[PDB]
Amino acid sequence: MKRTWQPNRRKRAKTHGFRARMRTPGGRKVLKRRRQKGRWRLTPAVRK
Amino acid sequence: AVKKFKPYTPSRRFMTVADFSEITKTEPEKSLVKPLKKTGGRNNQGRITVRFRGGGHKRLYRIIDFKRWDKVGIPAKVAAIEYDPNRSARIALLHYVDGEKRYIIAPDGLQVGQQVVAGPDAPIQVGNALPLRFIPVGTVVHAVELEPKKGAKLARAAGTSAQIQGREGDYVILRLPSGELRKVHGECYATVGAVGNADHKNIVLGKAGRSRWLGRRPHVRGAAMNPVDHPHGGGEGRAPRGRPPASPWGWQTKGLKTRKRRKPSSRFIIARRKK
RNA sequence: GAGCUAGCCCUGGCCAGGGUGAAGCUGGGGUGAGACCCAGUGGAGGCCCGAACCGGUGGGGGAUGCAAACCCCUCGGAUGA
RNA sequence: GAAUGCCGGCAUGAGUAACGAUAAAGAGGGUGAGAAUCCCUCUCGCCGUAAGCCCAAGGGUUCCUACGCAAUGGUCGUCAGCGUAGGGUUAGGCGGGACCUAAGGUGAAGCCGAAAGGCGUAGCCGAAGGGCAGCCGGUUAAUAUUCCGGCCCUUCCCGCAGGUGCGAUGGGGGGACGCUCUAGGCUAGGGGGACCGGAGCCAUGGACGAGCCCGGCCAGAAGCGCAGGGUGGGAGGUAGGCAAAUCCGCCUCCCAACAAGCUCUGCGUGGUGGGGAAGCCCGGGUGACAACCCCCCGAAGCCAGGGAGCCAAGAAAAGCCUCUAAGCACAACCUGCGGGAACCCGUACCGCAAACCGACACAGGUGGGCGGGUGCAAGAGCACUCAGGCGCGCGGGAGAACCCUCGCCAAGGAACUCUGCAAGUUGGCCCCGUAACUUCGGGAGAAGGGGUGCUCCCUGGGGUGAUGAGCCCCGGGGAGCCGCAGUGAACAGGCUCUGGCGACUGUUUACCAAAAACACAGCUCUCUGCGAACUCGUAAGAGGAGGUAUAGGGAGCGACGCUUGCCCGGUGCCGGAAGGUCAAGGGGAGGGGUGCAAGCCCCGAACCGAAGCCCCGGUGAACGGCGGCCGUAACUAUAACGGUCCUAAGGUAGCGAAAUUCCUUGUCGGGUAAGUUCCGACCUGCACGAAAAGCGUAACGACCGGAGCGCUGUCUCGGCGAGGGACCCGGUGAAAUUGAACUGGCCGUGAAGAUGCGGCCUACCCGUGGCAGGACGAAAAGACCCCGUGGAGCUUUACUGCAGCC
RNA sequence: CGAUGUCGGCUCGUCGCAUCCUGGGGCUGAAGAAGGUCCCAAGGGUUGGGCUGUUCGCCCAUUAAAGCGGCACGCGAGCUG
RNA sequence: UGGGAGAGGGUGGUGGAAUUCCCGGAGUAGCGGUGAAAUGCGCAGAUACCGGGAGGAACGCCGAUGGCGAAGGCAGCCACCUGGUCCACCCGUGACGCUGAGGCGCGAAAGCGUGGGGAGCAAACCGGAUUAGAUACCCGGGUAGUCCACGCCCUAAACG
RNA sequence: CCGAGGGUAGGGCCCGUGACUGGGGCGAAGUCGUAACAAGGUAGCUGUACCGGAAGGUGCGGCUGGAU
Ligand SMILES: *[C@H]1C[C@@H](CC(C)C)C[C@H]2CN[C@H](C(=O)N[C@H]3[C@H]4O[C@H](SCC/C=C\[C@H]3C)[C@H](O)[C@@H](O)[C@H]4O)[C@@H]2O1
Ligand SMILES: [K+]
Ligand SMILES: [Mg+2]
Ligand SMILES: [Mg+2]
Ligand SMILES: [Mg+2]
Ligand SMILES: [Mg+2]
Ligand SMILES: [Mg+2]
Ligand SMILES: [Mg+2]
Ligand SMILES: [Mg+2]
Ligand SMILES: [Mg+2]
Ligand SMILES: [Mg+2]
Ligand SMILES: [Mg+2]
Ligand SMILES: [Mg+2]
Ligand SMILES: [Mg+2]
Ligand SMILES: [Mg+2]
Ligand SMILES: [Mg+2]
Ligand SMILES: [Mg+2]
Ligand SMILES: [Mg+2]
Ligand SMILES: [Mg+2]
Ligand SMILES: [Mg+2]
Ligand SMILES: [Mg+2]
Ligand SMILES: [Mg+2]
Ligand SMILES: [Mg+2]
Ligand SMILES: [Mg+2]
Ligand SMILES: [Mg+2]
Ligand SMILES: [Mg+2]
Ligand SMILES: [Mg+2]
Ligand SMILES: [Mg+2]
Ligand SMILES: [Mg+2]
Ligand SMILES: [Mg+2]
Ligand SMILES: [Mg+2]
Ligand SMILES: [Mg+2]
Ligand SMILES: [Mg+2]
Ligand SMILES: [Mg+2]
Ligand SMILES: [Mg+2]
Ligand SMILES: [Mg+2]
Ligand SMILES: [Mg+2]
Ligand SMILES: [Mg+2]
Ligand SMILES: [Mg+2]
Ligand SMILES: [Mg+2]
Ligand SMILES: [Mg+2]
Ligand SMILES: [Mg+2]
Ligand SMILES: [Mg+2]
Ligand SMILES: [Mg+2]
Ligand SMILES: [Mg+2]
Ligand SMILES: [Mg+2]
Ligand SMILES: [Mg+2]
Ligand SMILES: [Mg+2]
Ligand SMILES: [Mg+2]
Ligand SMILES: [Mg+2]
Ligand SMILES: [Mg+2]
Ligand SMILES: [Mg+2]
Ligand SMILES: [Mg+2]
Ligand SMILES: [Mg+2]
Ligand SMILES: [Mg+2]
Ligand SMILES: [Mg+2]
Ligand SMILES: [Mg+2]
Ligand SMILES: [Mg+2]
Ligand SMILES: [Mg+2]
Ligand SMILES: [Mg+2]
Ligand SMILES: [Mg+2]
Ligand SMILES: [Mg+2]
Ligand SMILES: [Mg+2]
Ligand SMILES: [Mg+2]
Ligand SMILES: [Mg+2]
Ligand SMILES: [Mg+2]
Ligand SMILES: [Mg+2]
Ligand SMILES: [Mg+2]
Ligand SMILES: [Mg+2]
Ligand SMILES: [Mg+2]
Ligand SMILES: [Mg+2]
Ligand SMILES: [Mg+2]
Ligand SMILES: [Mg+2]
Ligand SMILES: [Mg+2]
Ligand SMILES: [Mg+2]
Ligand SMILES: [Mg+2]
Ligand SMILES: [Mg+2]
Ligand SMILES: [Mg+2]
Ligand SMILES: [Mg+2]
Ligand SMILES: [Mg+2]
Ligand SMILES: [Mg+2]
Ligand SMILES: [Mg+2]
Ligand SMILES: [Mg+2]
Ligand SMILES: [Mg+2]
Ligand SMILES: [Mg+2]
Ligand SMILES: [Mg+2]
Ligand SMILES: [Mg+2]
Ligand SMILES: [Mg+2]
Ligand SMILES: [Mg+2]
Ligand SMILES: [Mg+2]
Ligand SMILES: [Mg+2]
Ligand SMILES: [Mg+2]
Ligand SMILES: [Mg+2]
Ligand SMILES: [Mg+2]
Ligand SMILES: [Mg+2]
Ligand SMILES: [Mg+2]
Ligand SMILES: [Mg+2]
Ligand SMILES: [Mg+2]
Ligand SMILES: [Mg+2]
Ligand SMILES: [Mg+2]
Ligand SMILES: [Mg+2]
Ligand SMILES: [Mg+2]
Ligand SMILES: [Mg+2]
Ligand SMILES: [Mg+2]
Ligand SMILES: [Mg+2]
Ligand SMILES: [Mg+2]
Ligand SMILES: [Mg+2]
Ligand SMILES: [Mg+2]
Ligand SMILES: [Mg+2]
Ligand SMILES: [Mg+2]
Ligand SMILES: [Mg+2]
Ligand SMILES: [Mg+2]
Ligand SMILES: [Mg+2]
Ligand SMILES: [Mg+2]
Ligand SMILES: [Mg+2]
Ligand SMILES: [Mg+2]
Ligand SMILES: [Mg+2]
Ligand SMILES: [Mg+2]
Ligand SMILES: [Mg+2]
Ligand SMILES: [Mg+2]
Ligand SMILES: [Mg+2]
Ligand SMILES: [Mg+2]
Ligand SMILES: [Mg+2]
Ligand SMILES: [Mg+2]
Ligand SMILES: [Mg+2]
Ligand SMILES: [Mg+2]
Ligand SMILES: [Mg+2]
Ligand SMILES: [Mg+2]
Ligand SMILES: [Mg+2]
Ligand SMILES: [Mg+2]
Ligand SMILES: [Mg+2]
Ligand SMILES: [Mg+2]
Ligand SMILES: [Mg+2]
Ligand SMILES: [Mg+2]
Ligand SMILES: [Mg+2]
Ligand SMILES: [Mg+2]
Ligand SMILES: [Mg+2]
Ligand SMILES: [Mg+2]
Ligand SMILES: [Mg+2]
Ligand SMILES: [Mg+2]
Ligand SMILES: [Mg+2]
Ligand SMILES: [Mg+2]
Ligand SMILES: [Mg+2]
Ligand SMILES: [Mg+2]
Ligand SMILES: [Mg+2]
Ligand SMILES: [Mg+2]
Ligand SMILES: [Mg+2]
Ligand SMILES: [Mg+2]
Ligand SMILES: [Mg+2]
Ligand SMILES: [Mg+2]
Ligand SMILES: [Mg+2]
Ligand SMILES: [Mg+2]
Ligand SMILES: [Mg+2]
Ligand SMILES: [Mg+2]
Ligand SMILES: [Mg+2]
Ligand SMILES: [Mg+2]
Ligand SMILES: [Mg+2]
Ligand SMILES: [Mg+2]
Ligand SMILES: [Mg+2]
Ligand SMILES: [Mg+2]
Ligand SMILES: [Mg+2]
Ligand SMILES: [Mg+2]
Ligand SMILES: [Mg+2]
Ligand SMILES: [Mg+2]
Ligand SMILES: [Mg+2]
Ligand SMILES: [Mg+2]
Ligand SMILES: [Mg+2]
Ligand SMILES: [Mg+2]
Ligand SMILES: [Mg+2]
Ligand SMILES: [Mg+2]
Ligand SMILES: [Mg+2]
Ligand SMILES: [Mg+2]
Ligand SMILES: [Mg+2]
Ligand SMILES: [Mg+2]
Ligand SMILES: [Mg+2]
Ligand SMILES: [Mg+2]
Ligand SMILES: [Mg+2]
Ligand SMILES: [Mg+2]
Ligand SMILES: [Mg+2]
Ligand SMILES: [Mg+2]
Ligand SMILES: [Mg+2]
Ligand SMILES: [Mg+2]
Ligand SMILES: [Mg+2]
Ligand SMILES: [Mg+2]
Ligand SMILES: [Mg+2]
Ligand SMILES: [Mg+2]
Ligand SMILES: [Mg+2]
Ligand SMILES: [Mg+2]
Ligand SMILES: [Mg+2]
Ligand SMILES: [Mg+2]
Ligand SMILES: [Mg+2]
Ligand SMILES: [Mg+2]
Ligand SMILES: [Mg+2]
Ligand SMILES: [Mg+2]
Ligand SMILES: [Mg+2]
Ligand SMILES: [Mg+2]
Ligand SMILES: [Mg+2]
Ligand SMILES: [Mg+2]
Ligand SMILES: [Mg+2]
Ligand SMILES: [Mg+2]
Ligand SMILES: [Mg+2]
Ligand SMILES: [Mg+2]
Ligand SMILES: [Mg+2]
Ligand SMILES: [Mg+2]
Ligand SMILES: [Mg+2]
Ligand SMILES: [Mg+2]
Ligand SMILES: [Mg+2]
Ligand SMILES: [Mg+2]
Ligand SMILES: [Mg+2]
Ligand SMILES: [Mg+2]
Ligand SMILES: [Mg+2]
Ligand SMILES: [Mg+2]
Ligand SMILES: [Mg+2]
Ligand SMILES: [Mg+2]
Ligand SMILES: [Mg+2]
Ligand SMILES: [Mg+2]
Ligand SMILES: [Mg+2]
Ligand SMILES: [Mg+2]
Ligand SMILES: [Mg+2]
Ligand SMILES: [Mg+2]
Ligand SMILES: [Mg+2]
Ligand SMILES: [Mg+2]
Ligand SMILES: [Mg+2]
Ligand SMILES: [Mg+2]
Ligand SMILES: [Mg+2]
Ligand SMILES: [Mg+2]
Ligand SMILES: [Mg+2]
Ligand SMILES: [Mg+2]
Ligand SMILES: [Mg+2]
Ligand SMILES: [Mg+2]
Ligand SMILES: [Mg+2]
Ligand SMILES: [Mg+2]
Ligand SMILES: [Mg+2]
Ligand SMILES: [Mg+2]
Ligand SMILES: [Mg+2]
Ligand SMILES: [Mg+2]
Ligand SMILES: [Mg+2]
Ligand SMILES: [Mg+2]
Ligand SMILES: [Mg+2]
Ligand SMILES: [Mg+2]
Ligand SMILES: [Mg+2]
Ligand SMILES: [Mg+2]
Ligand SMILES: [Mg+2]
Ligand SMILES: [Mg+2]
Ligand SMILES: [Mg+2]
Ligand SMILES: [Mg+2]
Ligand SMILES: [Mg+2]
Ligand SMILES: [Mg+2]
Ligand SMILES: [Mg+2]
Ligand SMILES: [Mg+2]
Ligand SMILES: [Mg+2]
Ligand SMILES: [Mg+2]
Ligand SMILES: [Mg+2]
Ligand SMILES: [Mg+2]
Ligand SMILES: [Mg+2]
């Protein structure tokens, strides 16, 4: 049947992407915590 | 003269539609339309603030002239009468001798080809706009400003009118469409006559799809819901109200008055509505 | 977190074929004039049969499955909310 | 040593289940260490509105080639979407950007919020919408509207020529629009040809033929032809289009007005450029100087912004055209021509799937376009087939039980069962015919029946063409022929009577309930005069609504018909300028502390003093409620009638053993051989009853009762047969579970149901196929029940607060 | 209570005997036939249907008879629901 | 042809009296009602009086034993549209007449549908009296309805 | 071919019968009230409407077949 993951590059970048994270107090904290933890990627990668 | 249908479907049994006999022009004046931004009852928060709205036919908003004191003394000819889906009244297309074109809501009996005009000296003829002070006591009028130069507010729905009961200083006394007795300032403009399309009240929508066409989504009784939803919600089996009948938000909905207490316009209300 | 689901907003798209035959229109009859009747034309409808499409009624299978809801037969809607 | 402990390792079940759609395989020849599994060939089968082809998303090198087979591949592997390497994606015209706006987002101005932030006109962003210039063929192992070939086109810059008041983010026009139905003419596509071109073929009885088989085109600029769309011309006035305006709008006059003209597309033709089959021979070559022609069918596509009808009344902005403003009129703009200029990103491959979403090469899910032929009334349905693509990544045998999917069945025919559950029956089209009731539509496909193939003869109308022929769509009449049977295969209603519920089409518990539930038109009550009520928000701001009482919110009821009675004492709501109570506050009789005192400080009565409450009214489609006992008639029985207690008032009409009736299978009647169900009645209604509506109601229903006809493997009562499994052999090889085990019956015993204790009985050791009585078998720290001064949802006249409102 | 699945049916039985029938008896208010009552006897047998979920029960038509009870109200790792 | 009388009919308009309610004023202890009473209303200021407003319905006098219409029925006043009828003249047609099964149309009141309207009145209904009872007669409330538009109903002591 | 008739299916009219139900006629001395006849103690009747154990009452309009 129709499962729950229906990938969509525009959706992905507009929802979890770098710019959406920056435009918000909580998104900036997300970037801050993932940097402090040393994540290799701070946001999902999408081809664009 | 609302039109009936033979019962060739269960819904065509009772469905009645307006007769459209007074309409003479079937597409609107491109100069005077703009797009009507549908809300679905959602406010700028995105939240439903008026339930059960949405999904009706597409509409273009026809700009209507509710000022009319815009063009005192300039006569206009009534060129067309048209269907307007944003209001119950029909609208008349005016060609002013200026060349300027405008929509008014179409009073009763208004004839295509006659002329109308606005101002302190206009004739007392159906379709003319005078300050309230200059319209004789007894005249049945529509499209009435509530405060001067603020725009026609009262008596705009199909069939409605206000009647001029008397004068008192700078104010006239109107019997509003609801039976209320109110003082409206005499410099307020009003239009001579009652609104047209008075058969509008006798339309029988006839089926449920009709309500959907008009943007009306189905309305759920609070007694069909659960406690988390409604004061009438819950119960094993059917259930009477079991408390004073109440809104989804808990206030009483059989009798409880809700006009603000100390509202300044109270000074200007002679008699609250009737019936 | 509404890329699942629910509702709404914007903009696009889709609905084989067959059936039934509303109003109106025309003509004919009718009458003081009418109502109205008949024929033809017409092609209405949360109209009918039925694919796609959308469903999920009954039964059977499946039950460490092909599948964390599937399969087969049957069945509902299919110009409309 | 135990924590259903944690991490890891390794056992057991077990060579067990399984190896993923039952579309299907066999053989020969190659290759190689090794082949059912890779390559080739022949035979067979499967899809063919796809299981074929082309886009979009998503994926991200999976594409092509060489060399590989440890692992991955449910077997094998020499093969592969796998390993290693190398190669491969070419654009002014395709898509996106340097263009436009949509919701929405963002946001100079501005507004609001302890902070973070929230709003917000313009403007900006935002597309699968608008706008904008490329078609055909060839080439590569792999890209091509991109390279190449042929023929077309767009914009930008500079120039020459001719023309013009040139000039805009400003004005206007236009862009610019719905649903259903639809005309003319075309194209796409398809069918036939006794015509044209072609390698061939004559079999097995016949045919050397008007034979079989194959093919008979595609693109094209100007010009022209056919079919359409768009569009009035001139003049005068002018105060409107937030400056101006010759434009636009408004008024007048004149002419043109089925037209025309101009303009713009579609189709055809068109210089020219391509393509070009079977067959045969080795993707190639030939065929071939290939031929490329006539007739017919014909779109849902094109002309298009076409036409008609309808109500629910159907985006914007730019490009473009026109107007003028600053300005400039040595400029500028328009037309024509010439030369130059033309950037960034995508382009491989998969794409109904082994490459996307489902942990898997997973029977599931995934938007758009093409989707051929024949027959079946039609069609995208169904059967078979073209092109093209496949046989589903374990096989080989056997021919048990049992299971699944399927076929048939003597006599009977629902006797099965909770239930005809299931499976039969019926089944398309044409014709005949068709009941109660009805809201006159319907009920209706009611029911029930007849017809249906093939051949010969005759003949009617519609399309094409010419009016004929020919092709083509519907037929009508007659005479025959064959079979068990003519919708001969495939796809395709079983019917009726009667009741309950709900008017109806719709909606719902994704994944145990589709319903009588929700919704629904319709009815009533109630609130709301607009900065409305109401809703979301601390606010600003929004929605309501660019609406205005024929409107909008809330609530119940639920088409329609006939109706909806009595109670206002309690609760709610509504009205009440009196009275009673009432907070801060006002007032300050009169006290108190301290100081020598002026004073300073504190308590403080009467009295004035809102809402709310009390109190007086009203109000039921507001919350709700609508009696008891006793007696009585000239047979009996029963009480129209009476008496009395009580209430705010004592349940009216209609209905009633009911979706409600406990006693209950009430009693009677019907249906049956027999009826706890059903239907019709009765009424002592445990415990109906009138908008939590009451009683009916045509039509409707995958709802729930009851009956009958038809027909049956449901059954008496089972039999046989098919295939996929099960079974045996080769390959690969799980699982939950498991204290250890050398694990029998009975009668007892035991924590009360013993393989394990006692006594007796029985029993050589180990398996394989089967069945399920036991191992209080597995699974799940019982969901029932209680317990915990555990938790959570929900209620209210429980307590206490809070928002909101007064 | 770290789970002993709970009514009825179906299927398959097996056991007790306080015997429904069939066999053997004594007494009888046993003339015969038929019946009553008790004794012995568990070998075998003990039907088909209507109603209801029913067990049970009532009813129809039969019968030699239409027995009662145990087996976790026998039997859901056997089915049904 | 020339005239006449008439509440004949339809539409529109429009005038004053009266009642009810509302507001202002003034004023106080009752008003109302009956056979008598009581319910009811009134110091929250009623009744009675003055002024202002709103709204609906019916038209006093004239008015009659009157007039008109086929009947049902028709009454302030005004305009318009329209029917019937009578008289005079003796001018025109030349029996063109009478009746009339069916048919069609009209048809008080009440009642029904859909809108509106609602002052007075008033079935139902509530209350107060009366009475043995009093589902009545009397009194206080009161909803349909009575009024308008359209559409039905088609009855009557529709009687002379 | 037609054809008595038989079968199947569905209609129409009539007769008989039916749990129960509706009123109707009738019947020496039943129960409740007293509606009508006198102004019958509320003049009566009337069509309609609603209500009521019952006769009846009441609304609206009509009649005199009403009285003084
Ligand atoms: C039902 C009977 C109750 C008594 C009734 C309610 C009066 C008594 C319990 C006693 N134990 C049984 C039990 O609990 N059984 C459960 C079973 O669950 C499934 S079987 C399907 C569900 C039926 C019953 C459960 C409640 C398991 O597979 C079984 O092993 C057993 O756990 C009685 O139950
Ligand atoms: K329980
Ligand atoms: Mg889904
Ligand atoms: Mg999605
Ligand atoms: Mg999707
Ligand atoms: Mg995307
Ligand atoms: Mg996208
Ligand atoms: Mg997206
Ligand atoms: Mg976001
Ligand atoms: Mg982002
Ligand atoms: Mg911050
Ligand atoms: Mg910060
Ligand atoms: Mg990571
Ligand atoms: Mg790094
Ligand atoms: Mg992130
Ligand atoms: Mg209708
Ligand atoms: Mg009709
Ligand atoms: Mg109109
Ligand atoms: Mg515009
Ligand atoms: Mg809005
Ligand atoms: Mg916004
Ligand atoms: Mg709301
Ligand atoms: Mg809404
Ligand atoms: Mg409106
Ligand atoms: Mg309108
Ligand atoms: Mg004012
Ligand atoms: Mg209405
Ligand atoms: Mg609408
Ligand atoms: Mg509604
Ligand atoms: Mg509802
Ligand atoms: Mg509920
Ligand atoms: Mg509920
Ligand atoms: Mg919630
Ligand atoms: Mg709560
Ligand atoms: Mg609540
Ligand atoms: Mg409740
Ligand atoms: Mg409930
Ligand atoms: Mg209940
Ligand atoms: Mg409920
Ligand atoms: Mg209650
Ligand atoms: Mg409440
Ligand atoms: Mg008011
Ligand atoms: Mg979503
Ligand atoms: Mg469709
Ligand atoms: Mg048909
Ligand atoms: Mg027409
Ligand atoms: Mg339909
Ligand atoms: Mg059909
Ligand atoms: Mg079935
Ligand atoms: Mg299984
Ligand atoms: Mg499952
Ligand atoms: Mg399936
Ligand atoms: Mg199927
Ligand atoms: Mg079906
Ligand atoms: Mg269809
Ligand atoms: Mg259908
Ligand atoms: Mg639609
Ligand atoms: Mg230990
Ligand atoms: Mg464990
Ligand atoms: Mg542990
Ligand atoms: Mg351990
Ligand atoms: Mg562990
Ligand atoms: Mg390790
Ligand atoms: Mg291991
Ligand atoms: Mg071991
Ligand atoms: Mg092993
Ligand atoms: Mg083995
Ligand atoms: Mg085993
Ligand atoms: Mg297995
Ligand atoms: Mg498997
Ligand atoms: Mg299959
Ligand atoms: Mg199969
Ligand atoms: Mg082979
Ligand atoms: Mg091999
Ligand atoms: Mg090998
Ligand atoms: Mg193979
Ligand atoms: Mg091969
Ligand atoms: Mg095909
Ligand atoms: Mg991937
Ligand atoms: Mg390998
Ligand atoms: Mg290696
Ligand atoms: Mg492997
Ligand atoms: Mg696999
Ligand atoms: Mg090799
Ligand atoms: Mg490549
Ligand atoms: Mg190019
Ligand atoms: Mg540039
Ligand atoms: Mg901010
Ligand atoms: Mg954006
Ligand atoms: Mg953009
Ligand atoms: Mg675009
Ligand atoms: Mg382009
Ligand atoms: Mg081109
Ligand atoms: Mg090369
Ligand atoms: Mg337009
Ligand atoms: Mg438009
Ligand atoms: Mg558009
Ligand atoms: Mg429409
Ligand atoms: Mg072409
Ligand atoms: Mg064809
Ligand atoms: Mg031969
Ligand atoms: Mg012109
Ligand atoms: Mg001008
Ligand atoms: Mg070739
Ligand atoms: Mg050659
Ligand atoms: Mg199409
Ligand atoms: Mg078009
Ligand atoms: Mg058009
Ligand atoms: Mg815009
Ligand atoms: Mg200048
Ligand atoms: Mg110059
Ligand atoms: Mg020019
Ligand atoms: Mg650039
Ligand atoms: Mg490419
Ligand atoms: Mg592909
Ligand atoms: Mg699929
Ligand atoms: Mg597809
Ligand atoms: Mg693939
Ligand atoms: Mg596979
Ligand atoms: Mg798959
Ligand atoms: Mg073909
Ligand atoms: Mg067919
Ligand atoms: Mg296979
Ligand atoms: Mg397959
Ligand atoms: Mg074997
Ligand atoms: Mg067969
Ligand atoms: Mg048989
Ligand atoms: Mg039978
Ligand atoms: Mg039979
Ligand atoms: Mg049966
Ligand atoms: Mg059942
Ligand atoms: Mg069939
Ligand atoms: Mg019948
Ligand atoms: Mg019939
Ligand atoms: Mg019937
Ligand atoms: Mg019926
Ligand atoms: Mg009918
Ligand atoms: Mg038939
Ligand atoms: Mg025949
Ligand atoms: Mg044949
Ligand atoms: Mg069918
Ligand atoms: Mg029943
Ligand atoms: Mg329903
Ligand atoms: Mg329902
Ligand atoms: Mg109902
Ligand atoms: Mg109904
Ligand atoms: Mg309904
Ligand atoms: Mg439907
Ligand atoms: Mg469910
Ligand atoms: Mg669920
Ligand atoms: Mg769920
Ligand atoms: Mg679930
Ligand atoms: Mg289910
Ligand atoms: Mg349910
Ligand atoms: Mg359903
Ligand atoms: Mg529901
Ligand atoms: Mg309904
Ligand atoms: Mg209703
Ligand atoms: Mg209403
Ligand atoms: Mg704050
Ligand atoms: Mg707005
Ligand atoms: Mg509303
Ligand atoms: Mg409902
Ligand atoms: Mg009826
Ligand atoms: Mg009360
Ligand atoms: Mg009260
Ligand atoms: Mg009360
Ligand atoms: Mg107070
Ligand atoms: Mg209560
Ligand atoms: Mg109460
Ligand atoms: Mg009643
Ligand atoms: Mg009963
Ligand atoms: Mg009942
Ligand atoms: Mg009950
Ligand atoms: Mg009972
Ligand atoms: Mg019972
Ligand atoms: Mg019984
Ligand atoms: Mg019987
Ligand atoms: Mg019954
Ligand atoms: Mg009884
Ligand atoms: Mg209720
Ligand atoms: Mg109830
Ligand atoms: Mg009923
Ligand atoms: Mg019915
Ligand atoms: Mg249904
Ligand atoms: Mg249903
Ligand atoms: Mg069988
Ligand atoms: Mg077999
Ligand atoms: Mg062997
Ligand atoms: Mg092996
Ligand atoms: Mg392996
Ligand atoms: Mg051991
Ligand atoms: Mg051992
Ligand atoms: Mg052992
Ligand atoms: Mg043993
Ligand atoms: Mg014991
Ligand atoms: Mg033992
Ligand atoms: Mg032992
Ligand atoms: Mg032991
Ligand atoms: Mg031992
Ligand atoms: Mg021992
Ligand atoms: Mg022992
Ligand atoms: Mg022992
Ligand atoms: Mg033994
Ligand atoms: Mg074995
Ligand atoms: Mg075994
Ligand atoms: Mg076992
Ligand atoms: Mg077992
Ligand atoms: Mg066991
Ligand atoms: Mg245990
Ligand atoms: Mg066990
Ligand atoms: Mg479990
Ligand atoms: Mg635990
Ligand atoms: Mg526990
Ligand atoms: Mg548990
Ligand atoms: Mg639970
Ligand atoms: Mg317990
Ligand atoms: Mg406690
Ligand atoms: Mg405790
Ligand atoms: Mg607790
Ligand atoms: Mg709690
Ligand atoms: Mg707080
Ligand atoms: Mg409030
Ligand atoms: Mg337990
Ligand atoms: Mg355990
Ligand atoms: Mg367990
Ligand atoms: Mg059985
Ligand atoms: Mg025996
Ligand atoms: Mg039984
Ligand atoms: Mg039992
Ligand atoms: Mg029983
Ligand atoms: Mg015997
Ligand atoms: Mg027993
Ligand atoms: Mg027991
Ligand atoms: Mg027991
Ligand atoms: Mg059992
Ligand atoms: Mg079970
Ligand atoms: Mg059981
Ligand atoms: Mg078990
Ligand atoms: Mg067991
Ligand atoms: Mg059950
Ligand atoms: Mg007083
Ligand atoms: Mg006083
Ligand atoms: Mg009034
Ligand atoms: Mg003469
Ligand atoms: Mg009448
Ligand atoms: Mg009284
Ligand atoms: Mg007395
Ligand atoms: Mg008379
Ligand atoms: Mg015979
Ligand atoms: Mg009397
Ligand atoms: Mg008397
Ligand atoms: Mg008397
Ligand atoms: Mg009297
Ligand atoms: Mg009375």
